[PDB]
Amino acid sequence: SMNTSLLPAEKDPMGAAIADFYHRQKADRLRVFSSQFDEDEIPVKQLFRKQMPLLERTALAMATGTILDVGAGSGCHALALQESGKEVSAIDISPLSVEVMKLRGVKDARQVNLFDERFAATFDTILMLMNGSGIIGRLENMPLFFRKMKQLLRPDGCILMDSSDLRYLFEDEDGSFDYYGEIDFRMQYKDIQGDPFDWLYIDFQTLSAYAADNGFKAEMIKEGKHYDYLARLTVAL
Ligand SMILES: Nc1ncnc2c1ncn2[C@@H]1O[C@H](CSCC[C@H](N)C(=O)O)[C@@H](O)[C@H]1O
Repeated sequence: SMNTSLLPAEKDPMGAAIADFYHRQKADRLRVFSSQFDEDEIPVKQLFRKQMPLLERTALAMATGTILDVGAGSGCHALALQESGKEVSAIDISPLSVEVMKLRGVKDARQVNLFDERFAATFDTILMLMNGSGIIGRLENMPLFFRKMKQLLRPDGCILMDSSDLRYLFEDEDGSFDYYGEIDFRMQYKDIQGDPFDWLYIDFQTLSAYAADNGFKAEMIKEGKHYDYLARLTVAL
């Protein structure tokens, strides 16, 4: 099912990049394609940042109690939290990313899809960082997302999520303008081809509206300098 799907290692380009760098301290380029944007790269060394950006640093410092690191990748956030003495569980659908996390010393790294009906555990803080909205994919998945959050959150728990308003990319020189933040991507590493995926960017007002429609409250915590922000989502009282 869509909700339980994991990446096969043979179609796991980001995991393969991470594993090359972990095992060999060297890597080819992780290439990113899109129907909306020209071909680019995701720098691989930066996936191992200790050096994190403002919004991510802000979120880690605020994270308390039992923490879920969603889409944890190389384990950078999970390792930072462990070093603070914090309790963290990390999840990712990438098998090679989970391999690396374990070998780097993440104590509780699991290969599981956030949306899996069988994934059941509760948390005081749920971290969705590095365009944390991405995993949601499309606005039509907002109800599913908030249903899952209700299952995973302890009383007085919160979700800390960063995203970006991409409107500026879709305007002409004079500012004249599916939701524009519904992007698709596909990645390639060496001869490893990943399947295309939906990756949601969401502006704060849109996020607040969908939160309110699903029994959540959104709070702006911090703005960055490139149309980016950190929000806190909680179950509405
Ligand atoms: N449904 C899902 N459940 C869990 N992890 C998912 C997911 N969909 C995507 N992912 C993972 O989310 C990650 C997004 S990339 C961001 C990685 C990491 N948080 C960092 O800041 O560097 C990838 O590792 C990807 O495999």
